[PDB]
Amino acid sequence: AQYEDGKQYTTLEKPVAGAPQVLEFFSFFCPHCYQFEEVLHISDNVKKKLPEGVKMTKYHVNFMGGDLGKDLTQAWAVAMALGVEDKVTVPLFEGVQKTQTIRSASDIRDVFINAGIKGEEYDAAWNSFVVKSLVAQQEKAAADVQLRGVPAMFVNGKYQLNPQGMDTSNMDVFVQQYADTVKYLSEK
Repeated sequence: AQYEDGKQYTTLEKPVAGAPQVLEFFSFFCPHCYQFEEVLHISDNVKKKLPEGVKMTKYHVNFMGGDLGKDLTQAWAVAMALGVEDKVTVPLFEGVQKTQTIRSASDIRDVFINAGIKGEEYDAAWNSFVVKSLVAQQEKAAADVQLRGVPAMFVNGKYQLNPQGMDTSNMDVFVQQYADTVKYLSEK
């Protein structure tokens, strides 16, 4: 077959019911995640090829970067609640991995302030029980699929993208293959 279990994707022997249609996991500490976002724009190219009536979800994980990793998961919850994901994703990636100017929760906060979210607004969100449940959701979704590595994408709670089995000579061909795989799995 052109798409084979175990080649462009793997199948969860323990399928997750009620799961989001397209579910991505990342960490701001994760080097391939940095590429996926800034160089490859995976999420965006997947969205462009998906049918529609299909929603895309992206969650942060705790297992990298210890205490700061958990802060970043809460901050991503703040980003989701306020709907400012597209304004903070790149400066969070560069603050953690490029400039190394993110070393504390106050530094994460600065990224939001500089992106124009108001102090008042960020701190209220940060402390809100809407953000608490949102952090819980990120953890539960990761827990549901035994997640030990990122970047990771899961379709319909039963298939997991496997980028290691796609060509990487050409960044653009890699992305189309990844996106076309998501679409194929979507239609499956």
